[PDB]
Amino acid sequence: GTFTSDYSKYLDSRRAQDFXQWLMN
Repeated sequence: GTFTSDYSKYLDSRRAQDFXQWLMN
């Protein structure tokens, strides 16, 4: 299956959001 690979992409998405949020604040 692709669960772990897809979860890694989700972790990238969280990091992108955390970076976004930090830049704004």
